[PDB]
Amino acid sequence: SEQSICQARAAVMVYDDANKKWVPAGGSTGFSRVHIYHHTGNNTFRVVGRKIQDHQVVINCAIPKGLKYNQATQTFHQWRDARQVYGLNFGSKEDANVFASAMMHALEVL
Ligand SMILES: CC(=O)N[C@@H](Cc1ccccc1Cl)C(=O)N1CC[C@@H]2C=C[C@H]3CC[C@@H](C(=O)N4CC[C@@H]5C=C[C@H]6CC[C@@H](C(=O)O)N6C(=O)[C@H]54)N3C(=O)[C@H]21
Repeated sequence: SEQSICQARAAVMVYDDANKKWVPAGGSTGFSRVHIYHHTGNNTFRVVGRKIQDHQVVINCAIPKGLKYNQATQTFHQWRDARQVYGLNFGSKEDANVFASAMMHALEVL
């Protein structure tokens, strides 16, 4: 019942609080295809990203109502979760814009 509403090419990262540095999500360096999925049954949204080369899922995160999405630069956006900060380092400004527009839309309708 999940349907993709966008896809963007980005390096998915998480902030390692213990070592005070960004690290590749899933320990897997390289680019992912990152979607927002809309579950129409319960009007929920999630971020799901899979490595482009090997298809491993490296991020699967809820988008709750009120999520604060920080566009730090034209190609790096980030948001908080209880466990860690997530980051998307986009391949292009246009990838970043298409993803942010889909995120904005999800946040407006939640
Ligand atoms: C008030 C508050 O806690 N605010 C949070 C942000 C926030 C605000 C509102 C809602 C949600 C969130 Cl999430 C916060 O300040 N956080 C999130 C944790 C992040 C960590 C470190 C420092 C290092 C300085 C900055 C940083 O990360 N920045 C600069 C752009 C820069 C661009 C790309 C990424 C790519 C990986 C790394 C690099 O290239 O080496 N890198 C970067 O180096 C990237 N920052 C942050 O950004 C920090």
